[PDB]
Amino acid sequence: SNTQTVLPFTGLNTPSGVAVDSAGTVYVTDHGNNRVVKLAAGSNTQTVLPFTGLNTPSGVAVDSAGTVYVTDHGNNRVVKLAAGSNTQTVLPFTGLNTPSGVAVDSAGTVYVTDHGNNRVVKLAAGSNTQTVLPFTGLNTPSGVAVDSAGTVYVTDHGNNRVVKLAAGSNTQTVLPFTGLNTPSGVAVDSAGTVYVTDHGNNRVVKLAAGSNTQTVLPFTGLNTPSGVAVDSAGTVYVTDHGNNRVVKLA
Amino acid sequence: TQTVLPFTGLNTPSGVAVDSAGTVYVTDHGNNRVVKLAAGSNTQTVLPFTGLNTPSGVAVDSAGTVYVTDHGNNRVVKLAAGSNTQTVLPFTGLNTPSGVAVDSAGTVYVTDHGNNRVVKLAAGSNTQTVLPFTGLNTPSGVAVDSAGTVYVTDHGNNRVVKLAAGSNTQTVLPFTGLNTPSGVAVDSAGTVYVTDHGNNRVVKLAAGSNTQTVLPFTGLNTPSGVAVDSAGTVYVTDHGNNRVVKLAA
Ligand SMILES: [Cu+2]
Ligand SMILES: [Cu+2]
Ligand SMILES: [Cu+2]
Ligand SMILES: [Cu+2]
Ligand SMILES: [Cu+2]
Ligand SMILES: [Cu+2]
Ligand SMILES: [K+]
Ligand SMILES: [K+]
Ligand SMILES: [K+]
Ligand SMILES: [K+]
Ligand SMILES: [K+]
Ligand SMILES: [K+]
Repeated sequence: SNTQTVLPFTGLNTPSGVAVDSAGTVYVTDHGNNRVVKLAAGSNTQTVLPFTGLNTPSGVAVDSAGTVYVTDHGNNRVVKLAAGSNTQTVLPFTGLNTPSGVAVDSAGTVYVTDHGNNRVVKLAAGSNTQTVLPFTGLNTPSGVAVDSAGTVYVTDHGNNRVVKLAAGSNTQTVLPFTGLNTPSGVAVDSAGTVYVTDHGNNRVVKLAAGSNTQTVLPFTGLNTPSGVAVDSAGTVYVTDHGNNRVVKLA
Repeated sequence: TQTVLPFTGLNTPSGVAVDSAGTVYVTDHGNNRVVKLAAGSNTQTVLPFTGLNTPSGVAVDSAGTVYVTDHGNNRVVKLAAGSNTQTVLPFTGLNTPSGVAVDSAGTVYVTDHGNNRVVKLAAGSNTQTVLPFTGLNTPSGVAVDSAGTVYVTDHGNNRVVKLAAGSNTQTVLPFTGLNTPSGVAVDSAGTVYVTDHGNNRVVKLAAGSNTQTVLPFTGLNTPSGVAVDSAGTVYVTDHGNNRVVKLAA
């Protein structure tokens, strides 16, 4: 499909991240409004999630159990909200400096890009101490994604590249993306396709698994894309920072 | 023709400033430090600032005193030129501040970006005052001219807003085609310079004029800050290229 639609979100001020669950519900972090809103599939009235004390929400992720994870830029913390609960929980991350992205794998492990510390940290389910991923040369990590094989994908803002790291591997590889200008967000589907928002180019590129030729998705009117998500049906959701809107493309 | 300044080891720089002596100050944001370069020099010096957390803004007054926006620590640090005396300005309730500026009277203006407001502190004062701006949306840059008029980049509204001294009625500068602007600077002749960050260009608007001009910059990649000296020379931080570019004007 080459025709995008604008999700009926209202009152958006600088959308920063986007996530989608199994039921099609789209979660969006509202940077300028210090809130996280969600919109059910087909619905037109968004609801505000019962988060408390948010300061510049930068990234969002949702697991299979409906738990919503949010990186709090202004508070240097990561909070989570279980399904049906109205009491958030601050994950026991430490030493965070401007958390920019969040991802959760099949085992419940939470991955967080540490913008100010040039590192990616992860926290196993129920663990109290974090571990640092063996990435090297990261310049301002901005986004993170993890596929079904445990491979972690990270957008290198300051290096205009996307690096990946297989599970249990200490050798990182640079994805064959071309012409990248300030990558901001990253997402990967169950088929291995990597989707990356190009902040400096106002475009969204994708790269199939094992491919060396990227493809620019036919999004229109993009102004500073900040986040990207992909659902079960392959629809790509993109937060339009400059336009205060969220678009989707089938 | 433009000139690249011999700065070394820059990592995602944000702010830029220049004093009367032509010394250029830049905020090395990715290195949590502020370095300066004297006019005609190629050896930079690191300012004695300490504990900076993701700093963004930088300004310099007549006496050479340097002000930096400690963005990650929600404060503004002052460094006197005479002694090594450092002082955290008594600002209150700051939330992710971005811009900083200072006028001839020593009043420091800081863009409280997270609160969509601009607050000022008089020289030697402990009580801050919120400027009567209305409808600011994620503002980034702030500047002040000789007459005390405060200029702010309404980054979320893609516009530049000014407010005269004593004025409580703001006016929108007739800029066109702005896309997520970041920095603002003001010269002696009342010319406002704005970094069109989303367009990789630097635009300017003379006093009273309603149409703008684009500065002949080349190879700009996501610019952040802008500064102007006495001779009209424009300095811009090529943030995406980790460099500071000078254009004689
Ligand atoms: Cu950058
Ligand atoms: Cu940074
Ligand atoms: Cu910040
Ligand atoms: Cu903001
Ligand atoms: Cu913006
Ligand atoms: Cu940008
Ligand atoms: K954003
Ligand atoms: K953000
Ligand atoms: K961020
Ligand atoms: K970021
Ligand atoms: K980014
Ligand atoms: K962005």
